Amino acid sequence: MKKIDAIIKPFKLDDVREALAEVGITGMTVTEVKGFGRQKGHTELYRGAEYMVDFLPKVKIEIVVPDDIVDTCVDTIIRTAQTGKIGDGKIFVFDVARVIRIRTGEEDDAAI
Amino acid sequence: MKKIDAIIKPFKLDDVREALAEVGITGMTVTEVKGFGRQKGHTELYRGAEYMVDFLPKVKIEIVVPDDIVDTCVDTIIRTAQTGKIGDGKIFVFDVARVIRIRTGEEDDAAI
Amino acid sequence: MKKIDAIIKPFKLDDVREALAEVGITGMTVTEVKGFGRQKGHTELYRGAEYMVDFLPKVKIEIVVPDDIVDTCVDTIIRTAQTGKIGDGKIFVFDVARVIRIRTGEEDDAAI
Repeated sequence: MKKIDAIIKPFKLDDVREALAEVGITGMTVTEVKGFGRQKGHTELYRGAEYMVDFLPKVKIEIVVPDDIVDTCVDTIIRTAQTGKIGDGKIFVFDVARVIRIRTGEEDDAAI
Repeated sequence: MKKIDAIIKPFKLDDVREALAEVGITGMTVTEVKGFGRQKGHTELYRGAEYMVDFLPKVKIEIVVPDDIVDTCVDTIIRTAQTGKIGDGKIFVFDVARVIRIRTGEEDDAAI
Repeated sequence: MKKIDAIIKPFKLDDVREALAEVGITGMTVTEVKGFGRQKGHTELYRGAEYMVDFLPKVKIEIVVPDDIVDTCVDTIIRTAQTGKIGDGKIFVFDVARVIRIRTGEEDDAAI
């Protein structure tokens, strides 16, 4: 299994959530984060500001999934979250060593 | 060392926080997230809704710990956070490559 | 590439954000978390409390970066976020398997 961390623009969330619902995905956790850098009209991180803020609110999605379906998920996320403009974000895939369902105390083969 | 990411039901947090306090754990960070899918009365993710929301607020706990004690922590979390009902969540263990204490600039053996 | 997760004291954020801006870093996501344990005047996690809270609000920064520059980032973070007091936090570096830019559907060599 692999973990996917996609930090997308907050308004794509539904289109993405729905698209993954179609590809057989169940279970998703969304974190609201502060995005820094890579924004329209700007070409500077930090910037100082004083009265202005330097962040663009973002949405981080997290999902662990089998290796086989990894490419469907990334291919689908890129499809539903991409605008072709600055600020689209990235997808990072990490390797999970173990995954246990709390309700049963039962583990999943982290190698599938 | 290994990292444990448990997304539990928000009301189990204390029972878990306390139980890990007993097993020698120090240091924990809690993130409040939006949980999607696997909920009572529902059998659909996304769902559309319109006026209804589709998420159940969750609590994500994060802790890095030695390999030896990994199983005590998961065994303890399952014990304190499990309700035997739908929505209990999962525990994911990841491998940490490096861990540095900011205060000293001192590193820990990430292989213990 | 490697992922850096630094949970610092919330007031160091700017000094850190700026320092990384100088070292060539672009892109950062900040999550506001609840920090548990390791606090001045306290020597107990959980504590029970009743009317008191047991957490200290923290700031989690996340950045994926090339392997070569990993040590500049950790060395810089320790420099800008360290107070030499209790509660400074840690930096954890994880290995990223894949990183895709959503806007182009283009991947980066996760091995650099």
